[PDB]
Amino acid sequence: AWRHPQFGG
Amino acid sequence: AWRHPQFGG
Amino acid sequence: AWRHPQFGG
Amino acid sequence: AWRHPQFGG
Amino acid sequence: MEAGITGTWYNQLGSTFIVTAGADGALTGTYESAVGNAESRYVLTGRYDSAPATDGSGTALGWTVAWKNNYRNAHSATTWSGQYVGGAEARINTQWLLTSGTTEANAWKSTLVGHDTFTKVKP
Amino acid sequence: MEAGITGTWYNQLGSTFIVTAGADGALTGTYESAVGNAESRYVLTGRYDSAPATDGSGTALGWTVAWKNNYRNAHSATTWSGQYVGGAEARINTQWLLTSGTTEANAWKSTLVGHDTFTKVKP
Amino acid sequence: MEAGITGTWYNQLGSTFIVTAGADGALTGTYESAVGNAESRYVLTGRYDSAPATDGSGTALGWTVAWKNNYRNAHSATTWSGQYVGGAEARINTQWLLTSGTTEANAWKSTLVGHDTFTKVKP
Amino acid sequence: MEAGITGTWYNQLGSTFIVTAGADGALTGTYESAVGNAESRYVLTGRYDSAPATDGSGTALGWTVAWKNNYRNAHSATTWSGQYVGGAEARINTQWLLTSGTTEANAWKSTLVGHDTFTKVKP
Repeated sequence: AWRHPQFGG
Repeated sequence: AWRHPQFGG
Repeated sequence: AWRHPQFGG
Repeated sequence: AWRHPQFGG
Repeated sequence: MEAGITGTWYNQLGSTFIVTAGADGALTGTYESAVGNAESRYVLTGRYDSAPATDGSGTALGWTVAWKNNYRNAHSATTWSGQYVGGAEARINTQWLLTSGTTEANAWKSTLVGHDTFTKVKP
Repeated sequence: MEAGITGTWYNQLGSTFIVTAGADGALTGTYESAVGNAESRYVLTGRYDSAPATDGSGTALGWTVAWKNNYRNAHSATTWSGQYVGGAEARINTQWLLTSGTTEANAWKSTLVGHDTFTKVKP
Repeated sequence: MEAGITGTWYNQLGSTFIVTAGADGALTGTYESAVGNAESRYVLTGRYDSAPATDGSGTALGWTVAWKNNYRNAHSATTWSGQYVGGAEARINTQWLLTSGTTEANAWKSTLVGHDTFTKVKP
Repeated sequence: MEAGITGTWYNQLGSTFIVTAGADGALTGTYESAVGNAESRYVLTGRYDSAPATDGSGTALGWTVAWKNNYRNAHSATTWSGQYVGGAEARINTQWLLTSGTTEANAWKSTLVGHDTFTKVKP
């Protein structure tokens, strides 16, 4: 759900 | 998160 | 090796 | 085709 | 035609896959991750190689289940891709892709990957 | 029902995907990796979410093609798993699994993975 | 050794991949999905074919990033598997697997799959 | 740090994975699909979550092996993505992607997908 760091999260 | 139906959810 | 039909083979 | 080293090749 | 595909298959999680292999290469049936539970029952359609090599190679096949029935809609679909291997210990080895409908920003988490092995004997 | 799925789709390699989306959630059609070439034409069947979320999420779907027709048999099957995204630039984004029938010893090389993007406009 | 791998690469989402290709076949560097943002920076390690075929084939490679740094821990790891293709439009085409640490019951949703294309030119 | 990862692991095919888990989150070691056979031995590097959740979730990790050593070059690389699950029956469950260097026309068959389960006990 929450923006994973791989995708700019 | 919630049990998807594929897995007995 | 040989062109599979999925790829125009 | 030939046994790739990953699989004991 | 592929003789031993038609019938009831079970994965290692308890799910039941009931399929009919048509002479035309059509796979038709239902998937239920529960015990005869109607709310857990979904329609499946697929295709299989109806004239496989005779050299002992397996029979390639694939099917899809959209996770929507009269009781629920999980806005997702799973495709299983694999092969049937006959014998006393018949089995269908597969790899699957479960895609959920997402917005553009959430597309990175749209697809899960896993694998399943089905046998003709209960779990 | 999913309005804009029925029709002709093209991937970036030239392949043509012709499909009819049934009100029941059924996908039926043909896949041809050539130009109206009958020997390159194969039957496909799949399923799609016929009542997708309205929040802008895509429409999950999946289909299978067994690579056998009246001219050839490649002893393999491909399943595409993905979602339909409507709009002026409609597109079906997918990930696929191509499994070939193999012997037990050769099972390690049975499944290839890749991805395809289909649009309604020629290649 | 593979001459043109060392350097800065960008995917289509904005992420930056900074890598050094060792003569030994070692890939070492950092991945940042932001603009020089230290909290978005993670360590990567991988391997590549240091003596690729000369026939125009690409250079196979792979790397892993565990999503934990001094500012955050996402309890997950991503592996990218692909190949480097040289030329004026150099590019690294990959497929990735993002696995999250889960409990046994939640293992079905542990792994996501996708693909990325990196170029040497800004986004 | 992840206590029980360092050591010798075996997959179900006989392959041996020897790894050292660094306090920094580094995985370093060798993969051999044979019995102490030097020509079958390849270097691996990866990363793992060195501070996993304590709630019983597994420890995410990933590693890469480029298939080139002093005896052979298969012009390919495999990345394994998965998680470590401790206990009396410790195991590392993974999914892998094997990419071979190909020409542009042959890129469709560049990547194979599969899965492996490693245990600390011989095959």
